Amino acid sequence: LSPSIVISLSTGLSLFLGRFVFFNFQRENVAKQGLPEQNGKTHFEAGDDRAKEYVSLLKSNDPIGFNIVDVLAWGSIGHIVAYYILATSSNGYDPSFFG
Amino acid sequence: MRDLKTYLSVAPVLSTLWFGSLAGLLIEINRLFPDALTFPFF
Amino acid sequence: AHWMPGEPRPAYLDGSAPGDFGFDPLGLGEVPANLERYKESELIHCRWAMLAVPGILVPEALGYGNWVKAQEWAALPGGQATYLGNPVPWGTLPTILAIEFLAIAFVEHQRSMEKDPEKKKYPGGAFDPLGYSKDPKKLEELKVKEIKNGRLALLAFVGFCVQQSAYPGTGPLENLATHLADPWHNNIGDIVIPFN
Amino acid sequence: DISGLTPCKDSKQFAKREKQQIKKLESSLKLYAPESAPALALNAQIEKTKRRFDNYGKYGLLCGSDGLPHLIVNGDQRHWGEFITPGILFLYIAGWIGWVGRSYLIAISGEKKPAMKEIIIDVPLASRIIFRGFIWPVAAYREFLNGDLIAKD
Amino acid sequence: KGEWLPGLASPDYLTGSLAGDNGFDPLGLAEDPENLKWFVQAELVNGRWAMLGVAGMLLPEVFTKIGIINVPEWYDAGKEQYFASSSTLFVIEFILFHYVEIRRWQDIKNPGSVNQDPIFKQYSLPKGEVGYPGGIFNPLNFAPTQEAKEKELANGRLAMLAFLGFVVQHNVTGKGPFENLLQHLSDPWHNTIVQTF
Ligand code: CLA
Ligand SMILES: CC(/C=C/C=C(C)/C=C/[C@@]12O[C@]1(C)C[C@@H](O)CC2(C)C)=C\C=C\C=C(C)\C=C\C=C(C)\C=C\[C@@]12O[C@]1(C)C[C@@H](O)CC2(C)C
Ligand SMILES: CC1=C(/C=C/C(C)=C/C=C/C(C)=C/C=C/C=C(C)/C=C/C=C(C)/C=C/C2=C(C)CCCC2(C)C)C(C)(C)CCC1
Ligand SMILES: CCCCCCCCCCCCO[C@H]1O[C@H](CO)[C@@H](O[C@H]2O[C@H](CO)[C@@H](O)[C@H](O)[C@H]2O)[C@H](O)[C@H]1O
Repeated sequence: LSPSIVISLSTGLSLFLGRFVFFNFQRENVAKQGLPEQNGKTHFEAGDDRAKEYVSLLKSNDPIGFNIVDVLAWGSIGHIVAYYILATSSNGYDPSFFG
Repeated sequence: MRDLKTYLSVAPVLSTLWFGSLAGLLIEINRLFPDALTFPFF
Repeated sequence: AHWMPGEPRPAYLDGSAPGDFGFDPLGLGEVPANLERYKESELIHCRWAMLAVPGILVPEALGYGNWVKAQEWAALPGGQATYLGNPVPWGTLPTILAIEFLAIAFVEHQRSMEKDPEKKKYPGGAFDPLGYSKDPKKLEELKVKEIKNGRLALLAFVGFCVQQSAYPGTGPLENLATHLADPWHNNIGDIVIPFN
Repeated sequence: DISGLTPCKDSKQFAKREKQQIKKLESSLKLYAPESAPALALNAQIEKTKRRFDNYGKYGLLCGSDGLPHLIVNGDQRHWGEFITPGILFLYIAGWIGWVGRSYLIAISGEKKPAMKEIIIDVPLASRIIFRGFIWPVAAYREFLNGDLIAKD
Repeated sequence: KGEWLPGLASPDYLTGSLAGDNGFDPLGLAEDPENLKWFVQAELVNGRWAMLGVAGMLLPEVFTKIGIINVPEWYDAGKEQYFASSSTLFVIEFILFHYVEIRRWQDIKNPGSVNQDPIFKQYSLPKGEVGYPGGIFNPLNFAPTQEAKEKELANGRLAMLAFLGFVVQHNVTGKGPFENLLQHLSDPWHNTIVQTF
């Protein structure tokens, strides 16, 4: 398997899990935690004028609600698992358990 | 003897009697079984 | 129905649930939501272990393995599974892990999204072919049978794992063969009481 | 031979320590008349030393490179006599004491001024209470099960 | 029921109702009634096991010496080779003692709890008092009268000290019990504890 094939397959199978399988769980956990609450109020509600949850980057169209940040997240996991595969395969290491 | 047994019941007199008896016990044991570092009797 | 006659039953263990013999010494199922989670996880552990017991004994009787020999091939780089002698062409370590993850994650995460606590354990329908659910007077008997055989299989899996721990390089049918050859002098006693 | 320690009956440094101490005592024994009382006390100390080293030889003590009996307190049966058989013999005796002095404190807890029995110990009551702690472990066990070991505030 | 030291009075917790109640509690152990009813059971079981032990480590010896049947002397009896291992016996003596001792535990916790078989649910046990089950534990059906219970506890208290005497007559003597008895009857004033030490 060439490394381009490995990277592409693992990334595709990561944001496939993110788009279809592990979407409702991730999003319901997100809604459960919701926001970082500083003394009941959020970080932006209490002030600080910089911790506003960006919506111009999260408004992207999808029937299920996939955004570019989930594309980065599932896909960072993708490239990470791909490079784990690639390095672990390219390293000719013998575990040699019991022998 | 009344009120002498109350004095000998007092904490220092009673402590010196108890620790003199106990120290003599330990001293005579160490005479009988000197230089002990193990309990081999099981 | 009591795991130990004479012990008082917990008030939350009435006997109505399948396999409810009142066994809660440590007091884990005192709150009901944890008890429903525990029932679901008990049935999941049970079903996996009792599917596993054939997958451990059968390939050791005829499949020419001993249920850990089926794993050593992945511990050595270069070499694939001997599914009944023939090697499998689906790769050896990484791609089987990919297929396992991508399949059982989907299955178990479509299992996770169920909200009805009875379908969380006893879904039925597509998982109930042959119509062995249309009569609760026997479905309760069958649920008790599932729980009982599953707890038996869980204990048998402890037997597998610990007979593997005591004897590192054997299998359970070899243990049973040793116990059928010389039953007295080749039992657990040489391990609970190690001679040295 | 645990922890890289030769036994003391086999350790050459242990015998060398014995011989060194014995020569150190004999060099002090020469200054006195062989029948005199200091000389006899030194000879008694010499036999005490010799049988001390012999007993540390025979009781399974392990000697290091320095040549001194080390104690293996881990739990090996061969060396239970170094720590555990004494240790239980401590926890018994110690638990005698605390089970006595506690019980006494419970027996003089219900007095009017119970502080004048702390400084003036009732020898009859204390002598009745002292041997209650002989078999103290079963009393402490049962009082733990009956809840009488821990006050309920 | 009687008194062990006439100068002393029987304590209030020993009302004489129990079997073997000579009022021996100088160290106040059975002062709580729960401890009393637990130590009744501990006495009964240690005494019954001590009776069986003494009868199984002395009667072998009085038959070995006279030559009726040769059998080991209870301390060289472990090292003998049997039809099982040295630990298989421990495995069986765990499997089918855990079951009988935990059922006795459930009995001495609540009396009427454990009297019927798990398998053959019809063959129950009569409602006897705690520590005295009866039924199949009484096949000849000798009655458990209070005099019989007192005889039980007396022979059991005697067998306990007999076992202790055996352990200490092998720990600091080296020989068997009955051999020590014959050594005492040979010259009683010269074959005692104050000659060994
Ligand atoms: C806390 C640390 C500590 C420890 C662990 C020890 C430990 C020991 N020291 Mg050291 N020592 C210490 C602090 C310590 N010492 C300090 C602080 C000093 C300076 C004051 C000394 C000064 C010192 C000297 C100068 C000597 C020791 C000796 C000893 C040994 C004691 C042998 C002995 O007589 O006991 C024997 C046992 C007893 C006395 C206990 C008997 C208790 C009675 C009889 C009741 C037991 C029976 C009971 C009824 C239960 C039976 C069971 C059942 C039938 C009822 C032992 C290895 C001596 C030795 O041999 O050197 C190694 C020795 O000569 N030590
Ligand atoms: C159970 C028992 C013995 C059981 C023995 C068995 C099974 C022996 C088996 C064997 O030999 C055979 C058959 C054959 C061998 O081949 C193998 C073995 C295995 C060796 C002894 C208990 C033995 C128990 C003993 C000795 C207990 C003594 C207790 C005393 C003296 C208590 C005194 C007090 O507690 C009171 C009564 C009241 C308090 O208030 C005051 C004080 C003073 C504290
Ligand atoms: C639009 C659309 C579509 C498509 C889409 C796509 C195709 C997407 C993709 C996406 C992607 C493709 C993504 C990716 C991402 C990635 C990432 C995010 C990355 C990250 C990375 C990282 C994080 C790294 C790290 C590292 C490094 C740096 C190296 C070293 C090692 C490591 C691994 C550590 C379709 C047609 C279906 C339909 C319509 C819609
Ligand atoms: C918080 C408390 C609970 C958690 C910690 C529990 C740890 C308890 C440790 C118990 C380990 C018992 O096992 C221990 O005994 C064995 C033999 O009996 C020893 O076995 C070893 O003995 C010799 C020591 O010199 C070695 O030369 C041998 O190679 C080896 O056989 C090991 O030292 C250890 O395996």
